[PDB]
Amino acid sequence: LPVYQGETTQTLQDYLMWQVELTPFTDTDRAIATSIVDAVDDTGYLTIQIEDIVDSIGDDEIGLEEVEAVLKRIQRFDPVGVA
Amino acid sequence: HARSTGSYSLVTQQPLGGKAQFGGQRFGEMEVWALEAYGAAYTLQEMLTV
Amino acid sequence: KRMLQEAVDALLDNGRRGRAITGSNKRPLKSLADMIKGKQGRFRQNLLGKRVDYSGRSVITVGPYLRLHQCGLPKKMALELFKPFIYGKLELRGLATTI
Repeated sequence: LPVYQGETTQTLQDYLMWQVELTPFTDTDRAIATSIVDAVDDTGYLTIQIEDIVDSIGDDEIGLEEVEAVLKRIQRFDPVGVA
Repeated sequence: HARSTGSYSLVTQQPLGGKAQFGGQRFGEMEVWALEAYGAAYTLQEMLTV
Repeated sequence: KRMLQEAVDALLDNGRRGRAITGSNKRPLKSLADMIKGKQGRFRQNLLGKRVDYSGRSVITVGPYLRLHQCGLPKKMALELFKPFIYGKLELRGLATTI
């Protein structure tokens, strides 16, 4: 058959996910970071609002301050344009 | 040629191979035979999973 | 229906019954059994034919020094294989607050 290399970076989204996972994050923290990373466009701007993310979390313990802290840690991500 | 972590294939999820875009070497069956002659079963588990 | 049965047979095994070729190529096709059998099947490269990650293609030279419980790894080959170890040491030594 053809060569079928099948090797490519996932638009750094996989790189971002690995880097966030590479950084020490708690299981709940890792889940929150993964959710935040999922809410990333190709340009690098978040499609969903912080309130939308908190609603998707569906946890009474989850709050705006904790979500903002997680996003700010996520904001200073590995590559540029992670604002 | 060396590699630590590069790109794998879509098919069977293995790295490319013979220095085609930062590839890797290929392990032999005589080699796994010799490893079994050493009997480092945990080494083979690392070899097959890690 | 005879066409259909033949086509299904070719899909399973082309080498046994019939000869299917591609455009401008007379070589046969790789049926669902072809990628199982032969030197280029799944069972082949299953016997650890899978590619090696931390490895590859070094040249041999004479070690007059460098006693038996030693070997000479050229430095350019180094710093790559143990790069994760370098990162771990850097983070442990406080030299890289970030990856």
